[PDB]
Amino acid sequence: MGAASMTLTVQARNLLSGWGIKQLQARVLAVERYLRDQQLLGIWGCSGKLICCTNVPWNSTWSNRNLSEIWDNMTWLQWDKEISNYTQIIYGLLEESQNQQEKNEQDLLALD
Amino acid sequence: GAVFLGFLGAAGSTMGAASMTLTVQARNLLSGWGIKQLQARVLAVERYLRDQQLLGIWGCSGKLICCTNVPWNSTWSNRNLSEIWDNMTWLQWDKEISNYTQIIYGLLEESQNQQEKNEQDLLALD
Amino acid sequence: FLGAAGSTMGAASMTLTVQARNLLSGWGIKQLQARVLAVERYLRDQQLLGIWGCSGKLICCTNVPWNSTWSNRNLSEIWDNMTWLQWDKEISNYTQIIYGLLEESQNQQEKNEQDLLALD
Amino acid sequence: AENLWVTVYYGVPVWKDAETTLFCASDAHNVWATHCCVPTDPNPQEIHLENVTEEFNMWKNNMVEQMHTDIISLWDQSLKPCVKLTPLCVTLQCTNVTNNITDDMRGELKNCSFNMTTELRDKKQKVYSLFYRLDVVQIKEYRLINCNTSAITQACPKVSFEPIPIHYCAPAGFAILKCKDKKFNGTGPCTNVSTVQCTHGIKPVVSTQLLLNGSLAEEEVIIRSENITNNAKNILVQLNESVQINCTRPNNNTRKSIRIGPGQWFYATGDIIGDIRQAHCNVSKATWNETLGKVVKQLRKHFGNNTIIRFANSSLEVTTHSFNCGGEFFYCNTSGLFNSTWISDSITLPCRIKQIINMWQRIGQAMYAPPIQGVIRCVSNITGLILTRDNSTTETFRPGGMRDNWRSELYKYKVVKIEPLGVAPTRCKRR
Amino acid sequence: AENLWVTVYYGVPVWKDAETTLFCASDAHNVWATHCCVPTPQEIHLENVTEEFNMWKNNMVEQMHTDIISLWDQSLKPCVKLTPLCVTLQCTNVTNNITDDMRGELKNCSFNMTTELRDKKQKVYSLFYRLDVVQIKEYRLINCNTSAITQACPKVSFEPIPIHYCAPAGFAILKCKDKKFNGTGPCTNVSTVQCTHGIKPVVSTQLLLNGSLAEEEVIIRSENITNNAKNILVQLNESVQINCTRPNNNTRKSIRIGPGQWFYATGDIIGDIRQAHCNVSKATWNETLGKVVKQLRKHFGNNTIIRFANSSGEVTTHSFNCGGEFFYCNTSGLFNSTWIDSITLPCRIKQIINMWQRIGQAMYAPPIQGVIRCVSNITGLILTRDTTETFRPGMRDNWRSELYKYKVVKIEPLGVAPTRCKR
Amino acid sequence: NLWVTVYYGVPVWKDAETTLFCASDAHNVWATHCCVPTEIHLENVTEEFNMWKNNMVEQMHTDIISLWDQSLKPCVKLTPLCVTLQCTNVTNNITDDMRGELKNCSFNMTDKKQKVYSLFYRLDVVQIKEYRLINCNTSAITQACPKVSFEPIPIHYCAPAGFAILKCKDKKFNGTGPCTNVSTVQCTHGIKPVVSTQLLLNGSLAEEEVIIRSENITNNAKNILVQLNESVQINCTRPNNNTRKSIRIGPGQWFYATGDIIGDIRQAHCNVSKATWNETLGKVVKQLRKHFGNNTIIRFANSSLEVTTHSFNCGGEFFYCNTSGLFNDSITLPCRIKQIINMWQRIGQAMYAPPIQGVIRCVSNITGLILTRDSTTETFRPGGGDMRDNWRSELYKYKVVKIEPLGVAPTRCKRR
Ligand SMILES: *[C@@H]1O[C@H](CO)[C@@H](O[C@@H]2O[C@H](CO)[C@@H](O[C@@H]3O[C@H](CO)[C@@H](O)[C@H](O)[C@@H]3O)[C@H](O)[C@H]2NC(C)=O)[C@H](O)[C@H]1NC(C)=O
Ligand SMILES: *[C@@H]1O[C@H](CO)[C@@H](O[C@@H]2O[C@H](CO)[C@@H](O[C@@H]3O[C@H](CO)[C@@H](O)[C@H](O)[C@@H]3O)[C@H](O)[C@H]2NC(C)=O)[C@H](O)[C@H]1NC(C)=O
Ligand SMILES: *[C@@H]1O[C@H](CO)[C@@H](O[C@@H]2O[C@H](CO)[C@@H](O[C@@H]3O[C@H](CO)[C@@H](O)[C@H](O)[C@@H]3O)[C@H](O)[C@H]2NC(C)=O)[C@H](O)[C@H]1NC(C)=O
Ligand SMILES: *[C@@H]1O[C@H](CO)[C@@H](O)[C@H](O)[C@H]1NC(C)=O
Ligand SMILES: *[C@@H]1O[C@H](CO)[C@@H](O)[C@H](O)[C@H]1NC(C)=O
Ligand SMILES: *[C@@H]1O[C@H](CO)[C@@H](O)[C@H](O)[C@H]1NC(C)=O
Ligand SMILES: *[C@@H]1O[C@H](CO)[C@@H](O)[C@H](O)[C@H]1NC(C)=O
Ligand SMILES: *[C@@H]1O[C@H](CO)[C@@H](O)[C@H](O)[C@H]1NC(C)=O
Ligand SMILES: *[C@@H]1O[C@H](CO)[C@@H](O)[C@H](O)[C@H]1NC(C)=O
Ligand SMILES: *[C@@H]1O[C@H](CO)[C@@H](O)[C@H](O)[C@H]1NC(C)=O
Ligand SMILES: *[C@@H]1O[C@H](CO)[C@@H](O)[C@H](O)[C@H]1NC(C)=O
Ligand SMILES: *[C@@H]1O[C@H](CO)[C@@H](O)[C@H](O)[C@H]1NC(C)=O
Ligand SMILES: *[C@@H]1O[C@H](CO)[C@@H](O)[C@H](O)[C@H]1NC(C)=O
Ligand SMILES: *[C@@H]1O[C@H](CO)[C@@H](O)[C@H](O)[C@H]1NC(C)=O
Ligand SMILES: *[C@@H]1O[C@H](CO)[C@@H](O)[C@H](O)[C@H]1NC(C)=O
Ligand SMILES: *[C@@H]1O[C@H](CO)[C@@H](O)[C@H](O)[C@H]1NC(C)=O
Ligand SMILES: *[C@@H]1O[C@H](CO)[C@@H](O)[C@H](O)[C@H]1NC(C)=O
Ligand SMILES: *[C@@H]1O[C@H](CO)[C@@H](O)[C@H](O)[C@H]1NC(C)=O
Ligand SMILES: *[C@@H]1O[C@H](CO)[C@@H](O)[C@H](O)[C@H]1NC(C)=O
Ligand SMILES: *[C@@H]1O[C@H](CO)[C@@H](O)[C@H](O)[C@H]1NC(C)=O
Ligand SMILES: *[C@@H]1O[C@H](CO)[C@@H](O)[C@H](O)[C@H]1NC(C)=O
Ligand SMILES: *[C@@H]1O[C@H](CO)[C@@H](O)[C@H](O)[C@H]1NC(C)=O
Ligand SMILES: *[C@@H]1O[C@H](CO)[C@@H](O)[C@H](O)[C@H]1NC(C)=O
Ligand SMILES: *[C@@H]1O[C@H](CO)[C@@H](O)[C@H](O)[C@H]1NC(C)=O
Repeated sequence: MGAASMTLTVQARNLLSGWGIKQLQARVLAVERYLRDQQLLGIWGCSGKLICCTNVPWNSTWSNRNLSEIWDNMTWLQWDKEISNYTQIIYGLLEESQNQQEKNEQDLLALD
Repeated sequence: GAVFLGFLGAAGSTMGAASMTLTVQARNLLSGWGIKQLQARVLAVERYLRDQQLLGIWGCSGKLICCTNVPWNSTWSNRNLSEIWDNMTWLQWDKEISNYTQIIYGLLEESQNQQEKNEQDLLALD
Repeated sequence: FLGAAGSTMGAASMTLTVQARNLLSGWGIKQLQARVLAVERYLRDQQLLGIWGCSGKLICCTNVPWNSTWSNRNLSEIWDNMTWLQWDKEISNYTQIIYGLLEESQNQQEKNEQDLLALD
Repeated sequence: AENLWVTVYYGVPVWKDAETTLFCASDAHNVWATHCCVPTDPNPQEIHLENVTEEFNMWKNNMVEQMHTDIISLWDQSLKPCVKLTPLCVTLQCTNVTNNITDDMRGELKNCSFNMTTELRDKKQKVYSLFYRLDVVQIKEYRLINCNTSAITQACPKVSFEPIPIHYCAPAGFAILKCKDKKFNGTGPCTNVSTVQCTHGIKPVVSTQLLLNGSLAEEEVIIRSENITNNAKNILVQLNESVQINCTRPNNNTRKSIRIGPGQWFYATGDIIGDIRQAHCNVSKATWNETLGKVVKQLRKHFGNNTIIRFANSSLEVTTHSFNCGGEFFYCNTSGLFNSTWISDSITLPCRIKQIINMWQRIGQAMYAPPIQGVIRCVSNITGLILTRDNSTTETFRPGGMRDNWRSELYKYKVVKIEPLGVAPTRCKRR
Repeated sequence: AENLWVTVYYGVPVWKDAETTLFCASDAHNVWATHCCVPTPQEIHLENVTEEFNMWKNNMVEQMHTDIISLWDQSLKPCVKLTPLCVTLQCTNVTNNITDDMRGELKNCSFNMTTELRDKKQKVYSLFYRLDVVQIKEYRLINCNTSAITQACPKVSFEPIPIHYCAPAGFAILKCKDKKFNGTGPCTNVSTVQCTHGIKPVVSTQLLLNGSLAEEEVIIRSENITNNAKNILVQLNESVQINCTRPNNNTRKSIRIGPGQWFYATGDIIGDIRQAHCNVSKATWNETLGKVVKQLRKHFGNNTIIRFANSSGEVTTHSFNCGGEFFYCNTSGLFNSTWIDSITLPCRIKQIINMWQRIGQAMYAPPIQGVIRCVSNITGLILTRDTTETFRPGMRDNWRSELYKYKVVKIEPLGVAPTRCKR
Repeated sequence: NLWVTVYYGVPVWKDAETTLFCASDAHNVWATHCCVPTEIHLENVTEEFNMWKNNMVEQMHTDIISLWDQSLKPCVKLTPLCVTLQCTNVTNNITDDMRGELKNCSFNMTDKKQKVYSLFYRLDVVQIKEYRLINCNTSAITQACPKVSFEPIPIHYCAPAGFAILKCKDKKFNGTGPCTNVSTVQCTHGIKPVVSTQLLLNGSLAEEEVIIRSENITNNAKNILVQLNESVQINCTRPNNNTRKSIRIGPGQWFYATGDIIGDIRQAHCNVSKATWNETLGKVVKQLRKHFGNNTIIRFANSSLEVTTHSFNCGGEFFYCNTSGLFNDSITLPCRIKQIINMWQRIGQAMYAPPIQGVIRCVSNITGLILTRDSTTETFRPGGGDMRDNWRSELYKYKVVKIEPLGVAPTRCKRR
C-alpha cells in the first residue's frame, strides 16, 4: 500500500471538474459526495490533510496482521474488504476522540 | 439511521454539557414529480457552505470550537461565566444577544484580517 | 466590494474578506443551474487552495520560489503603481506552472511531516 | 473570570422556526405509491428533548399548506395523461330506468343514447349508457353538467386513488419537532417535545363533515378551534374511540367499454344484473349516541354547564358527507346523526352517487370516474368531526367543512431550521 | 530581486468579461409581475478604473430579447385557440355616422360558428377592421390558414412595468457613468452595481417611448456612422410628450365558442365613428429636431444640408401598444423640411398581430371595452440614411438604447504575486 | 502500539450504477443531444465483469427510446389519414416479383374534402377496393419531421466525476468472469447506435478469433451473440427512382406522400459475396462446435416482421430483407420497403417515415450475428428482437465503478 500512496493528489483532484434533469442530478451528487468526505475529515481533525495520525488505537479485533505484510505485499482493495465491517466503529471512535481533544486544547489555551 | 441519534438531545441541557455534543449536531448536516427535491438538496449544500466559509473567514476552519483574539463586551451581556455556563441552555442564550451577532461577526472578520497580515509580516525574517 | 479594484496591490490587498463573503451570498431550471454553477465554481477554487497548504487562508505563503522568468520585475515595481487587474494581465501566463509547483511542494511537505511525527 | 474572550462554537443545538420543502417517504399503479420514492420505517425513532418547552400552533402551519398543494398537484399529474371525453360533449336522448327499481329511486338512473365518434373520422356509431341523475340536466333531450363550464377527463382505470400512508420528511439541515403532550388544544407551549426525521404516516383521505381513518386521541375527546368564540371558525373534534361505519352500493353493475378513437376508450355504465337498490351507510345507534354525548360533555366545558346543546343538519359537496368507497364517489345524508338536543340497532343514511366529480372547489376542471363492476362495500372508522356554530343560553352546532382534513393530523408537528453557529464568552484566546 | 516566493491571495478584485444568465427582479395579473417575483439599490464607484464598454456586441441585450419572446410565447400557451374561425364571413360596410377619413374602415361580418355540445352551430357577427379581413360581401380572415390564431387571455396585462436585471453570484454588473459616452469604447467613470435599476420593456418602431433621457446633450450612436447599413440610435436629453386616443365607444361581445372557451368580439359601436389619432406639440417637435441636427452635424459638416424624409416602402408607421390596443400611426407629418400649436397624426388599428418578425403564431388581440387615451414620452428615435444628406425613421435596438451602459463581468478572486515569506 | 491513520485519495472502488452522459467529437438527433465534446493500464488488477448484468445497456436502451420520442413528438400528427381509403393496383412497367406490392390510393383530406392520391406499399395498407391505413385505428400515427436525421454517429459514454469506467482488454473475453488485463477510461469508445435485427451492422470486430457469447451456452431460451474477427460487406439498394408529393393538411401542416415512380419499377434487394460468407460461416462453426461437440457437419436453417426478416434503416428509409439462403459469385436477398413503423417492440404510436427521393444505395459491414438453437448435428437459426443485445455486443467490455477515496489502516504514528 506504500507505492499506492506515493501520491494522493492525482486521484483527489478534479473530482469537481468539467430530460436534462438527470445531468443536474449527476452534478449535484458529485458535489454532495465531495462535501461528505470533506465533512468527515473535518470532524476527525484532518481538514486539509491527505494523511493524518489520530488518537484512536488500532484494535486486533479489526485486524491481527502486522505492519509488514499489511503495508507491502497487499493492496487497498482487499484491505478495505477485510475491515469493511468496522468502518462504522472506527468512524465513531474518531469522532469522539476529536471532540475531546478540542475541549482539552480549549482549556489549556485558556489556562496559560 | 445510525447517524440520527442524539440529534438535539442536548437542546434542553445547559451550555456546559451541550458544548460536548457538537459533533452529533454537525454530522447530521448535509447527509439525510421530482421537481422540488433538487432545490432542497442544493439549499442544504448552500447553507452548509455559507457556514463553512464564515468559519474560514474568521480563521476557524476545521474546528468545532475556536478561540479568537476578540474581547467580550459587557454591553452584549453583563453576565458572569457561572451564570451563562452551567445554567442557561443554548436556546436561551440565542434568544439573548441576537441583536449583537452582526456586530460580533463583523469585528471577528476585521481581527482575522489583521492576523493574516501580521502573520505574513512575521513569517518573514523581520 | 470592488471599490479597491483601482487601488494598487498591497492596498487593494486589504479587506480581501469583502470579496469573499459575497461569492456565496449576494423554465426555473436556468436558475437552478445558476445556483449549482456558483457552487461548483466556489468549490473548484476552494479545492485548488485546499490541495496546497492554503486551506482556510486569505493570504498564504509557501515554499515555491520565483525563478525571475515569470514576473520579470522587482518588488517596488510590482507592489506599487500597479493594480490587481494590471498584474493579472502581466502574468496571465505561467499560471498552471505555478499551480503544479505548489501541489508538488505540498505533497512533499506532508510526507516529510508525517515521518517526523512518527519517528519521535 | 475577567478579560473574557469570544469563542465560536459550531454544531450548537439551536433552531429557529422555518418553512421549507418536505420529502414524500413510505414503507417498503397508485398515485402516492409512485410519488413516495424514499423508503422509511413506520414508527420512526424519536429523540426526546428532556428539558425543552416549545410553542406550537396548529393554525398557520405551513406543513398543512404544503400538503394541500402536494395532493392537488399529484392528482392533476396522474390525471393528465388520460382519455379526454370531449367527443362525449353531445346532445343525449334519455329515458327513465324503471325495470326492477325500488322506491325512493325512480328517476335516479337514466338510459341515454347518443352519436359517438369511431376510429375513423368519417364514421359514426350509435351507443348508449346509463347515467346518474345528478350528472344529467335538461337542455326528452339532456346535456351533461359539463360543457356549460369545462372539459372532462376520464380518470385512468388502471391507477388507484386509494390512500396509503405517506410520511413527510425534513430536508437536511431541518428538523421536525413533534409535540407529545397528551392533551393540548393546538396552540401554546408543549412541554414534551421530541425530534423526528419523518411524520408518523398520514393517509390522505378525502372526505367532508366526518373525518375517516385518522389518529384517535389516546384520552378523552379533544376539541380544537382557532378561536372558539368566533362563529366564523370551524371546530375540529378528535374522538378517542372510532365509530364504525358500513358504506355500500348494493347494485351489481357492469362496465361497457366503448372505443371512441385511435386507442381512445370510454368506460360507460353498462347495465345492472340484479335489481336496483339505494346506496347507503350504516352507523350503530349506541355507539353514535354515546359518542355524541362525549362531545357534548367537552363542549359544556367551554360553553357552560347549565346550557343547552343542539345538533342540527347542514345548510352538495359541503352539505352531504362526501367520500370515496371502493373507488366510487358517495354523497351521503347525515340527517339523523345530528338530530338532538342535550339538556343538563343502527341508523341508515341514504346515499347518492355522482360520476362526474370536480375537486377542491375548482370549476375549470372535471374528472369522469369510470364505473366499477360488481358490488361495493367498505367499512371505515369515524375518528373526528367538523362542526360549526350558529344572548341565548341554547347553542346550535352543525356539520361543516378543505384543509381541515390535514390540519387535524399535522397538529403535532412543527418544522424548524437548525442554526449551528453561535458565540459565547470564555477565558480562551489565541496565542 | 532574490529570495522571493510565491504567495497566493484570495479575494482579489479582478474580473473578466463574461456571458452568464441574469435573473429578473421587480419592485412590488401582469405578465412580468408573475415572472419577476423576486423583490428589489447599491452602487460602488471605482475611483481609478477605466473599462471597455460596448454595444452591438453586448449580450445583455440578447438575453433581454430572448426573455421577452419567451415570456410572450409562454403566456399564450393556455389561452383559447381560435381554430374554428376560418370561415367565410358575410361582410357589409358599417355606415353609422362614419367620418370622411375612414369611410371604408369598418366591416359588419356574420358567420356560422361551432357551439359547445358539438352538434349545433350559431350565427354570430362581429366587427372587423378593413386590415383584418380579405375580400374574395365574401370575406375571410387574414392569414388564419398559415397559422392558427391564438386569442390573448383578456385578463393578462402587458403593462411594461420596469424590469431589473440582477447579477448571479460570482458576477457583477459594471456601469459607465460617463454622461457623454458615445455608446462604446473606454469609460473612465465606472461603478459596480447589483441590478440595472429598471428598464421598461416597451415595444415600438421608429420612435422609442418611455425610455431614458440623456442628461446634457443629445447623443447619437451607431456601430458604423459612415455606413448606410446601421441604425442610428438617438437619445434625447428632453422628452417630447405625445397624446394618443381611440375615441370609439365599442363594447365587448362575449361569444361562447366551445366547452369552456370564449371569444371576444368587437361589438356594436356606440356613438359616431372617428379616427384614433395622436397629438405632438409643434414647438417641441421643431426644437427637438434642431437639437438633433446640431449634434448630427458633427459627423456630416456645418455646410451640409440635412433633410428629413418620410418612410421608405408595421415599420413604415409608428407601431406601439396603448391601453392594450395596437396602434399604427402615420409619422409622415413629422420628419419634414431641411436644416442649414400641435400636429395631429392619424393611426390605424389591427386585431391580428404577428409579433416581431414571424410569419405564423399570430395573436388575436381582443378589443378593449370603452374608450382610451394614453400619454407617452418620446425619449429617442431610430433613424437611417439613404453633397447633402437625408434621414428617415426606422427590435433589439430598443433595448440597446437602454442597456448601453451595462456590462457583465465574472469575478476571479484567486491571485498570485511575489513577496518575502515562506514555510 | 498501532494507531488508526486516515488516508484520503485511497485507490479503492466498488460496483455501482449511475447516470452516464453522452459525448461526441464534432439536424441529427444525436448531434443535438451529445453536446459534450471528446486508456490507463492497471498493472495487477483482476476484476469481475458480467455483460448481461451491465446497466450501461439499460442506460442506452432508455436514452435512445426517449431521444426518439422527444424528436418525433413536436411534428404533425396525421389525424386526417384515418379515413376510408379507396385503392387500385399499380400496373405501370412493373418487373415481376413487385406485382401487387404497390398500390394507388385516394382519399378526402381536411368546404375542404380535398381528394388526393398517393402510392403505398402493400405492407402499409389493409382491406375492409375499401382500405384503411394499418394500425391508425389503434394508435396515433405521427409524421417524422423531414429535417430530422437519425443517421447513427459514434456515441461515447462518459463517467460523471467520482466514477470511472473499467475496460477489459482480454482478447478472448467471453462476457463473464475475471479479466486480468484491466484499464481505466473516462469515456468509452464510440458506439454507433445502429438498429438492426438478425445481423449486427457497423460494430467492432474481434481481434483474434470468433467469439461466441451467451448467458448460458446450453440454454436454448437465450440468444447467442457471435462476434466476427473479419467483416462481411453487404450492398443494399432500393432501385426505384421515386419522387415526393407535398400535400397541405392544414395551417402550415404538411403531409409527405409517396409520388409516382419515374422509370421502371424494380425489386429492392441486398447482396453478399459467396466466398466471404462461406468462409465466415465456416469460422463460426469451427468455434461453435467447441461448446456443442465434434463429429458434426455444417448445417443451418432460416427464421421462424422485424424478427423473422432482417431489418435496418438503410439510407433513412426502413428496409426489410429475406435472409433465407444465408442460413440453410454473390447471394442476393430480396427486400421489401415499409412505412408506418412501430419501433422496438411497442404496439402503440407509430411513426410515418416520409419517402426519400431518388435511388437509395447503402453499403455496410456485417460484424456479428444473433443466433438461436432449434448427435442432432447443427441446427441454428437467426434470432433477434429486443435490441438490447445490439448494445451488449459493444458494451460487454465495460464496467462502471464508484470511487471511494477514503479509508483507514494501522500505522506506527500517534497524533501529538
Ligand atoms: C378506511 O380503512 C379501511 C381498511 O381498514 C378501508 O377498507 C378497505 O379498503 C380496501 C381498498 O379499496 C378494500 O380492498 C379491496 O378488496 C377487494 C376484495 O374484497 C379487491 O377486489 C380490491 O381490489 C381491493 O383490494 C378492502 O376490502 C376494504 N376493507 C373492508 C373491511 O371492506 C376503507 O376503504 C378506508 N376508508 C376510506 C374512506 O378510504
Ligand atoms: C408610458 O407610461 C404611461 C404612464 O406613465 C402609460 O399610460 C398608462 O397605461 C396604463 C396601462 O395601460 C393605464 O392604466 C389603466 O387605466 C384603466 C382606466 O380605466 C384601468 O381600467 C386599467 O385597469 C389600468 O389601470 C393608465 O391609465 C395610463 N396612463 C395615462 C396617463 O393615460 C403609457 O401607456 C406608456 N406608454 C407606452 C408606449 O407604453
Ligand atoms: C454503415 O456505415 C456506412 C459508412 O459510414 C453508412 O453509409 C453512409 O450512409 C449515409 C446515410 O444514408 C450516406 O449519407 C448520404 O449520402 C448521399 C450521397 O449522395 C447524400 O445525398 C445524403 O444527403 C447523405 O449525406 C453516406 O454517403 C454513406 N456512406 C458511404 C461511404 O456510402 C451505412 O449507412 C451504415 N449502415 C447502417 C445500417 O447504419
Ligand atoms: C461481516 O459480517 C457478515 C455476517 O454475515 C460476514 O459474513 C462477513 O464475513 C463479515 N465481514 C468481515 C470483513 O468480517
Ligand atoms: C434538566 O434540569 C435539571 C435541573 O436540576 C438538570 O439537573 C438536568 O441535568 C437537566 N437535563 C438535562 C438533559 O441536562
Ligand atoms: C487614485 O489615484 C490617486 C493619484 O493621485 C490617489 O491619490 C488616490 O488615492 C487613488 N484612489 C484609490 C481608490 O486608490
Ligand atoms: C374516552 O374518554 C372517556 C372520558 O370520560 C372515557 O370514559 C373512555 O373510557 C375513553 N375511551 C377510551 C378508548 O380511552
Ligand atoms: C359493520 O360491518 C361489520 C363487518 O364485520 C359488522 O360486524 C358490524 O356490525 C357493522 N356495523 C354496522 C353499524 O352495520
Ligand atoms: C337529505 O338532506 C336534505 C338536505 O340537504 C334533507 O332535507 C332531507 O330530509 C335528508 N334526507 C332524509 C332522509 O332526511
Ligand atoms: C349557415 O348554415 C345554413 C345551413 O344550415 C346556411 O343556409 C346559411 O347560409 C349559413 N350561413 C352562414 C353565414 O354561413
Ligand atoms: C387562405 O386564406 C386567404 C384569405 O386570407 C385566401 O385568399 C386563400 O385562398 C386561402 N388558401 C387556402 C389554401 O385555403
Ligand atoms: C464599417 O466598419 C468596418 C470596421 O468594422 C470599417 O472597415 C468600414 O469601413 C465601416 N464602413 C464604412 C462605410 O466606413
Ligand atoms: C388633438 O387636438 C384636437 C384639437 O381640436 C383635439 O380635438 C383632439 O382631441 C386632440 N387629440 C389628442 C390625442 O389629444
Ligand atoms: C398632451 O396631454 C396633456 C394632458 O395634461 C396636455 O396638457 C398637453 O397639452 C397635450 N399635448 C398636446 C400636443 O396636445
Ligand atoms: C422649424 O422652425 C424654423 C423656424 O425658422 C423653420 O425655418 C423650419 O423649416 C422648421 N422645421 C421643421 C421640421 O418644422
Ligand atoms: C401618410 O400621410 C401622407 C400625407 O400626404 C399620405 O400621402 C400617405 O399615403 C399616408 N400613409 C398611408 C399608409 O396611407
Ligand atoms: C389488386 O390486386 C389484388 C391481388 O394482389 C386483387 O385481389 C384486387 O382485386 C386488385 N384490385 C384491383 C382494383 O384491380
Ligand atoms: C369523397 O367524398 C364523396 C362524397 O360524395 C365520395 O363520393 C367520394 O367517393 C370520396 N372520395 C374518396 C377518395 O374518399
Ligand atoms: C493480456 O493477458 C495475457 C494473459 O496471458 C498476457 O499474456 C498479455 O500480455 C496481456 N496483454 C495486455 C495488453 O495486458
Ligand atoms: C444452463 O442451462 C441448462 C439447460 O438444461 C440448465 O440445466 C442449467 O441449470 C443452466 N445453468 C445455469 C447456471 O443457469
Ligand atoms: C448486387 O448489388 C448491386 C448494387 O450495389 C447491383 O448493381 C448488382 O446488380 C447486384 N447483383 C446482382 C447479381 O444483381
Ligand atoms: C459492394 O460495392 C463495392 C464498391 O462500392 C464492390 O467492390 C463490392 O464487390 C460490392 N459487394 C457485393 C456483395 O457485390
Ligand atoms: C423458411 O424456409 C421454408 C422453406 O420451405 C419456407 O417455407 C418458410 O416460410 C421460411 N420461413 C421464413 C420466416 O422465411
Ligand atoms: C440453400 O439455398 C440454395 C438456394 O439457391 C439451394 O440451392 C441450396 O440447395 C440450399 N442448401 C441447403 C443446405 O438447404
